[PDB]
Amino acid sequence: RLPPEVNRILYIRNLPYKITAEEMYDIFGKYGPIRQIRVGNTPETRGTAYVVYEDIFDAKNACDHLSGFNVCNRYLVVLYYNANRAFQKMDTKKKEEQLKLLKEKYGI
Amino acid sequence: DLIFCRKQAGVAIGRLCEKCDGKCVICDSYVRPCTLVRICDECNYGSYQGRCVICGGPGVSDAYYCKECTIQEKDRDGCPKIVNLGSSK
Amino acid sequence: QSKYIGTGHADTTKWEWLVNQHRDSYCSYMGHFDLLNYFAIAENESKARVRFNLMEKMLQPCGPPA
Amino acid sequence: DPFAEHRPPKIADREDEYKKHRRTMIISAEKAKAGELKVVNGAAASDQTPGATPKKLSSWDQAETPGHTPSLRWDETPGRAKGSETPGATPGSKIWDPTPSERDTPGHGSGWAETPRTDRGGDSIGETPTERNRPLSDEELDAMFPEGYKVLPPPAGYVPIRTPARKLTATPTPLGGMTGFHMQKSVNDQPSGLPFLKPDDIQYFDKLLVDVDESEEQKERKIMKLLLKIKNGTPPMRKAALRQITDKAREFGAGPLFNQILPLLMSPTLEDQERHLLVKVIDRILYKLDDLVRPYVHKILVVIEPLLIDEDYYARVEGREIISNLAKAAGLATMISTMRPDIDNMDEYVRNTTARAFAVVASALGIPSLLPFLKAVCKSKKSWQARHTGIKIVQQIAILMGCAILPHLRSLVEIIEHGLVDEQQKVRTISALAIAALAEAATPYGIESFDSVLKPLWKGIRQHRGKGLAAFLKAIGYLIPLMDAEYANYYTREVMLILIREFQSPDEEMKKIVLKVVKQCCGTDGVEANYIKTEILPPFFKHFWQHRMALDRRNYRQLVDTTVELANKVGAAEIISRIVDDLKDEAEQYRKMVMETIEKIMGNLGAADIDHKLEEQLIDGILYAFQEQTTEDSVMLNGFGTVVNALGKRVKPYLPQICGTVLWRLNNKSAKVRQQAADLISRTAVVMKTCQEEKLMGHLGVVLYEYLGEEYPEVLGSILGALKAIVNVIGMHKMTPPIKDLLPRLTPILKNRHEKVQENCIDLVGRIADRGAEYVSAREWMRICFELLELLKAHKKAIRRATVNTFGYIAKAIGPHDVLATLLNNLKVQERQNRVCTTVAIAIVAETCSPFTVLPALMNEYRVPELNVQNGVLKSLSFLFEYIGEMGKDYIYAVTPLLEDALMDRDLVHRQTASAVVQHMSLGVYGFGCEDSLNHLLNYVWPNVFETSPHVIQAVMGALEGLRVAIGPCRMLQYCLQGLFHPARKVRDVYWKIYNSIYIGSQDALIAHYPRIYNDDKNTYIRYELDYIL
RNA sequence: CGCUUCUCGGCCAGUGUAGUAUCUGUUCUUAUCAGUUUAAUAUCUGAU
RNA sequence: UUCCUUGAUGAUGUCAUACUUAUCCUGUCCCUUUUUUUUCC
Repeated sequence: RLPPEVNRILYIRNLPYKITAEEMYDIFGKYGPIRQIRVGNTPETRGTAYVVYEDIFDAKNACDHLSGFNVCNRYLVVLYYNANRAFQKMDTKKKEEQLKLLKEKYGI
Repeated sequence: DLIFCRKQAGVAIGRLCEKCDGKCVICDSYVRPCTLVRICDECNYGSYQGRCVICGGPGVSDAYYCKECTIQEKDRDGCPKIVNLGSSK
Repeated sequence: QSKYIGTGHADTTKWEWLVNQHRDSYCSYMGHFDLLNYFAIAENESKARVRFNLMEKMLQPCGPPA
Repeated sequence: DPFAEHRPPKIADREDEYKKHRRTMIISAEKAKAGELKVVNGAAASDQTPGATPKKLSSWDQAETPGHTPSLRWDETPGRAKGSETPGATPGSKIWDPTPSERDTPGHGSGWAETPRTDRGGDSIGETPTERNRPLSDEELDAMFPEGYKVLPPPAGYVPIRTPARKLTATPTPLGGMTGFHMQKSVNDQPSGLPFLKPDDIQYFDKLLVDVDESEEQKERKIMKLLLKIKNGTPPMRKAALRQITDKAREFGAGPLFNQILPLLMSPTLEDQERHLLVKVIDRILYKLDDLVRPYVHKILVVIEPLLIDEDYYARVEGREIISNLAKAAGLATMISTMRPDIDNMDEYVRNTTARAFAVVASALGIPSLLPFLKAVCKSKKSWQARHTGIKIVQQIAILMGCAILPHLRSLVEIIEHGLVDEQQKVRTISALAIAALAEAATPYGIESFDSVLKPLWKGIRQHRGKGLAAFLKAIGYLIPLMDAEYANYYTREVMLILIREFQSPDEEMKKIVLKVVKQCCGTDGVEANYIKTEILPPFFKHFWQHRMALDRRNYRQLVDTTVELANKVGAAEIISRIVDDLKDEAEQYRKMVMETIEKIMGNLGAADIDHKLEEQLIDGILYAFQEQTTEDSVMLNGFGTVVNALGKRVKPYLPQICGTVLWRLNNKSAKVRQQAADLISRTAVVMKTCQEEKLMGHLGVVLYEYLGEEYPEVLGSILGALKAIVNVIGMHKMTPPIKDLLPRLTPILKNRHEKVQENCIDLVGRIADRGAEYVSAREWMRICFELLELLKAHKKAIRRATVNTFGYIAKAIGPHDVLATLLNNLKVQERQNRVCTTVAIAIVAETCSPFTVLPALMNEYRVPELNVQNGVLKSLSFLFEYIGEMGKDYIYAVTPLLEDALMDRDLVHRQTASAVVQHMSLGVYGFGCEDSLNHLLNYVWPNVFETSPHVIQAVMGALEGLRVAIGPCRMLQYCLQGLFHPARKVRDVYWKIYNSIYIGSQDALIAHYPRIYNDDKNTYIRYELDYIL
């Protein structure tokens, strides 16, 4: 019962440049536990933020009600974040240690 | 994107569709048909049996060359079976 | 054009252009029966020794490159 | 939603569940033996990779011949660093013992991935003995987000409530709340912007929500949103922006680009068009960048390869085009070293596609380049999945390269045999399948190359159950045509059994197969007629001819074919006899099928066989079908036409019933069906004639004549058509609506705007104004002229085509001066009008009475100051000489001075078009002796040589080529000497391009015309021969 | 309904692919040398 | 023996308008058909 494209990430915009993690964490806090957040602190990305939850259906409830929701005088653009794309700045890796670990304790 | 195959010139008579029908192939023209078209069955085979030497439809006739391209002797170069520079199908 | 020999380009060296026209001179001389016979008469040999000689001089003419 | 209605008829998804992983894709000499123990050792150190080692040793069998290129290919596959080390050490041990007688990283990441899936799947294997939602790490999170974001904390009390959130998501999901509004100098207009941004796309073009300058790279990214002007906006924007990016190729470099496309060519919401365009950008920049794309290549295919698997054909052909352009564009060893690891990738999809990739890259770089690689793969002993792939590869190679596979056939096969015996099934399956495809390109040939294949195959045939079984057939069937009908004889006789027993399966893969087989088995010269008549037919018509089949597409065709060939053998009446009775079965597609089948058969075999009674059943049928047509379709119509034209005067008793229906239908039934019956007349004209049923010709002539007042276009069109074909049978002076009535009756129609009308009309008018043409008093004609003239607004070619040819026909009827004077009316002030086809009138006209008349009018009319009509007259000469040929030996003089003026500038166009005149003249005159002048003109031509303007140049190339044949080389070459070595580049560029064009033709002539050239120190440039004097 | 007489009226702003041409606006003639570059310039690349 | 105004380019700009290819405006669907072999006198 869900469209496949939407993901635990949301792109979130129309923010002020004063605005508070306190406000943020609270408001978004409704739908579910926050995996974490990012805020564009940079010359371009000042004004926008990413939000990610421990579940999608969390976020679903989010983009549902928070759609066009208000803060200050602004309306927040509320979008399911794309993915893939430019990440590979971070190389795939970090297996070896870990998968040896599951290899070890559980022996499995 | 659209250019010749120029594979070797066999004995296979050329085949043209409705659309292309009048055209002397390289001079693009209707003028003075005289002499006849040959292409490689490599170019011309199977689903290409009687296929257009241009568009990919069934051949209803046989391209004749102009005289213009004749005295400039171009008809004797590699077989003018146009390949889209994707595959030929 | 490229796979058709004797093609030039603007980087064409003196030497190459001339060696070209040498060779082509030759496949003409093998070609045109008479012209050949002409040579044969002048410098006295066989027709053959002519053609043979020529087909020696084919790769060389002018001598080594630069 | 309604917007979801009219927006969905914009675009649409098209795709299966299966193809939707796409969303999941995240972006990017016995000591030769014991030697193999060595090589294996050292590389294994530098674990376990197989087909590498095999691409290495796979250079053995050319023995003595292996070289540097080993370092090339291997150089990419391993890190080009270790490369030198190894292949150097090898070349040493090889020469000696010859006497004395990121990539690696990447694969590491793969073996990672599946080791992981093993850990989890096993965790629910012992957990079941006990996805996208999988939790995340901060190392992982930073990589996914681009650069340039802070993570936060609001508070450990804040993030504590967050930690409390879930537990308090159920907890405070069940607790108190509701929300209350209260009844009671704004600002902040958000900038959402520059042609337009869909809502979703914000995510990409977000940085065009900022408005700044002074940032440098970021000014290149922020300038590359020129895309959006590609993706959305107006057509002209798309155009201009598009070039602006093309010439900016070299500059920004691939890296930034593909960084900024592949998101979009990945866009979950992408269109059709937007897709296709963004492909266009990928090709176009790939005409440029070559060495550049290397690091991006895989990072391209990942998007593209899905293109291969598309419902849209034109999609595919684009895809292939660019995968070549890439693969050839990049290097071979690039392509390989790139694309191993997708072979063993868990998903069958990515394999599948990965093959078709290798198919394409192979069409690019030739098989034999790539063989030792493949041949390595199919001998990979790690796992089969590869081999399943590598074999597939063989196939799609087969399909693509097709008829050209021929030479390496033997090698390819020599790969694939080692499959058929395999323990795993699929590998058998696919394998054989390939053999099939091969043979289907090997038609007919290379039989014994397949040779060593058979004897398993035949045996395999026996023992099988299932899809594989019929596959092996798919092969054998495509073999048999390749055998000797004595050997083929035997082997055939074995198969036709299993074929029998197998008609009946429910499998459709099956029925396709066994079907196409019969085409071949009993599709043979060396097979006996009766035998088919007995064993096969009755089954055949039984199980196959059924309504399952024809509803599907392919099966429809393949069927028709097959049945046809059983006709080509056992005769006609046999088949047709059994399927006649089904024209009267209700459902269409079925009927359509029987109908076309018959049509062909009496196409090939001829009517002559058919008996009588059966025939009554035909025509009764072919009406009964024809009377009920869901759409109007060519099928029943043609199928009929052929029926009649085959039956010839056997047909005659049947007319009255025909033409009876022809009329009855013709009327009513409201107009949609009308055009059909009309055509029906169109095609059966000839039959109504020779039999001499004239009362019929009274009927048709006149009653059609009435409809010509019909207002629907799509009737009137077919109506005229009928008239035309009616004219081609009964001559003019016997026409029952005698032309005087008719031809004017047509005349006013020519406004009709709608297509099919303008076509059949001008066609008709043409025939009649050609043939009779006396019947109609001149005045009427000149009305026709002044009506034709604007038929030259036709979007279409064919209309203008016959249009012109008519213009001529009447121009004959009357006489020239006027009709060109009238054509001469088109003017330079407009343009689109009298664009050229009019000129073509001036030409054809100028033939059809002695042009020797017309020139002075024309020439003089180049005086007029209006520029574009000037150039018009120039082309007039162009087509003019092209159409006259020899005759030019006269009026040449007339034009020559004019060519001098026009050829001297006003503007380019003068020089372009005029020069073309020089061409067609220069050919036409050939070798009658008028050169002198043509030499003269050559001058005023010559300087034009230099320009970038593509039309001007390819024009000039036209000129000098022709002029060569007219003047001869020697003169030409005497313009082209000085140019060759001229210091500058610019000139040498060209004078070379010319001298080539001179050179290829008439190379044989030249020899004479190379001048003497003084011999230097190291060399002799004087050809001493010619000076031998007797 | 037919015939006769009288009165009135009628007719002889299409679309798509490739490509060139031509105006105007804006910036530079401005310090030396070293490399790239050009037919030669120009242009581009460094430091006082 | 004691003296005027001027021409021109090149480069960078998404302004403007003419125009060129018998281009283009209808052809066109056909081997994408992919799965851990598994259709019973």
